[PDB]
Amino acid sequence: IQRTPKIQVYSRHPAENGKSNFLNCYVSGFHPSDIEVDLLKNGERIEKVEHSDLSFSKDWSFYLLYYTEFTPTEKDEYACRVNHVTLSQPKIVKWDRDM
Amino acid sequence: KAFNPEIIPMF
Amino acid sequence: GSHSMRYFYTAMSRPGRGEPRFIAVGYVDDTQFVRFDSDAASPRMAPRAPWIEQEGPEYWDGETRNMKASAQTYRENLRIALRYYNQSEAGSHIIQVMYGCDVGPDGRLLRGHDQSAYDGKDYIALNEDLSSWTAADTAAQIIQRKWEAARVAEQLRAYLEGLCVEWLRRYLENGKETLQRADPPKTHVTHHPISDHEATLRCWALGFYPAEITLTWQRDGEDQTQDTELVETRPAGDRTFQKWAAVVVPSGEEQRYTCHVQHEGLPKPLTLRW
Repeated sequence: IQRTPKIQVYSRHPAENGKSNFLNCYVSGFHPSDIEVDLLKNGERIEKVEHSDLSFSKDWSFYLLYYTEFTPTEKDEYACRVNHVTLSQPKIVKWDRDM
Repeated sequence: KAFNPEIIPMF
Repeated sequence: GSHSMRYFYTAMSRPGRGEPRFIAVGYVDDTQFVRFDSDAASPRMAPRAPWIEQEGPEYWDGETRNMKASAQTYRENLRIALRYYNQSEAGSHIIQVMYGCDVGPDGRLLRGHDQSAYDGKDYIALNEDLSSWTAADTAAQIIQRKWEAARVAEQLRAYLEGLCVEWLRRYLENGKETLQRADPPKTHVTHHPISDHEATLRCWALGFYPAEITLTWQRDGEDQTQDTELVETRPAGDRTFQKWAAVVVPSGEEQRYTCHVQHEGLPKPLTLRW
């Protein structure tokens, strides 16, 4: 009945270590609209995170883009942490630069 | 420009 | 049909946490250009694309007035929906609406839209005739009777055939540099071994606008529909979109696979191999 969010974590441009970029977490296909999204750098919450205005698809499910400027490196780990009514605990999706 | 009826339709 | 304008409203009740929130967004094609949020410090219809900024105070004040009136009407519709579904005042519910117009290359109306949902399920829709309604259930049939009695469809029709198309045409002219520009996808294929026996081929499309795109993998010239992993088309944040399609292939058979890309910004479809 309620719909759980789909989650993609990715960059605006192909990642180059040491080059400034944007980290995106795109949440979609969810209903109802209340949703908690954090972007994480090495497990810790990034403060300066912006998001798009609430919109929805033809099937009425909602979508939002959360984003922050970042400069990727070899060892730094990035993730998106998402909570929604349909989830028993927050879901954490790691950024893979090849997806 | 958004739809702006004189009376906005009620359910 | 070459362009669309759409408004999307979401009205969300939250008993115990104030009055229902009302959010509206407007789009031309895949470009957002306005928003309104009843929770904002100072709610107004606000620009989200540069080409709308030139509209004068009369425009912005009128749009703001409309959104505020709309928020009030949708708060009442949320209360009515409770009565129509025998639901209590304790629960949280959502009404969504989408409406607008599609125009062809010559700017004439191709078709109009006005559809409502309650709790994420179809409620009532204006039919393509812009004259009759399709109700999803017996609750929506009550609304249908009211709207038939009050000739609501005629009002929507007048807007959709008139102001909707006229204002869409205006925006398309004011935003001609972006709204009337297709950016073709930058494409490539990447290869990711998963074992000695199999590898993933991933066909990428990046930096494209509008969002509509077709990515398909063929093996020996046959579409691999059932065997292709396709991600949802996703925004890059710079107006453009990204998508990929992946297949798992036997190692040594990579050259039997071809990725095919169709997009409005391409003169002809592309064929890629690894």
